[PDB]
Amino acid sequence: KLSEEQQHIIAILLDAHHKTYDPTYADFRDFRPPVRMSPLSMLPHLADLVSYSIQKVIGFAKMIPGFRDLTSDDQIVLLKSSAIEVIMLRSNQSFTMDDMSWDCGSQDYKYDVTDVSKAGHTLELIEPLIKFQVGLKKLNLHEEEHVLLMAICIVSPDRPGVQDAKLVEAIQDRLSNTLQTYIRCRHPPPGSHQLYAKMIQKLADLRSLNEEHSKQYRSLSFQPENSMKLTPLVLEVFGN
Amino acid sequence: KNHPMLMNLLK
Ligand SMILES: CCC(O)(CC)COc1ccc([Si](C)(C)c2ccc(OC[C@@H](O)CCC(=O)O)cc2C)c(C)c1
Repeated sequence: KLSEEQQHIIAILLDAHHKTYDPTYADFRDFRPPVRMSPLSMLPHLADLVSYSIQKVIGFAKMIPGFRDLTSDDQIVLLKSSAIEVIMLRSNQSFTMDDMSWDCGSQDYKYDVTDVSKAGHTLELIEPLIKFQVGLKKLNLHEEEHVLLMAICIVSPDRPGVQDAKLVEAIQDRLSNTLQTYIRCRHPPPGSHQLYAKMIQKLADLRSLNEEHSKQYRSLSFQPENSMKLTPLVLEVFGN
Repeated sequence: KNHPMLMNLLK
């Protein structure tokens, strides 16, 4: 039932993800170190982490079949609006529900509710972020459906600023069809439709987590003392 | 353009 094109798309996205996600987390050692107490002691470390993650998201996105065919303007608006969502999404592979934290190789690089607050955020964001990660874990997604979800998140025609919405929608359609077909090859109805519905809802959830992170980011980065601790790529991508 | 570093990472 998975056509030749669908297996091909899936193989591409899996290779793109394995080329942009290091499960050894070896590069976390080159970030500014985590300081667990300026009540924003984790801001330098987590800023470097976010900056690193943006670069990984751009590398993944470039390998999405069809993304190259978009204009440069549409590639930029898609990555600017999607980046925080793909970061939250891809971070689930490091999320461990033992202690509701993101385990990234060691005790130093393990981030819990209070580590994120030490970068300036409140439970207004973190509480829905943790439950999002837990709900994602419950779904028990194949890596195949995970990378398809990240790609569908990026190529969305409803992002503000998108020029060629129809092309973007045509690219998303082929990824959507590919994921729907992968589910149907794996799960019979009605369970197949219940899973696809739970994944769509997670994309809706990321939109509202996006809006809430952006409001807190705008408040945090408005203080020059916080802006100073960010990185140039974060200020460019998350700003103007 | 406003995004030279992102443009660069897109090459
Ligand atoms: C700087 C902007 C800010 O708003 C302050 C102004 C802070 O923003 C944020 C601070 C922290 C986080 Si986070 C839930 C602890 C996270 C967790 C795990 C990650 O793991 C990456 C591996 O998945 C990829 C490994 C690899 O690719 O090799 C990445 C991240 C970011 C988030 C989501 C936003």
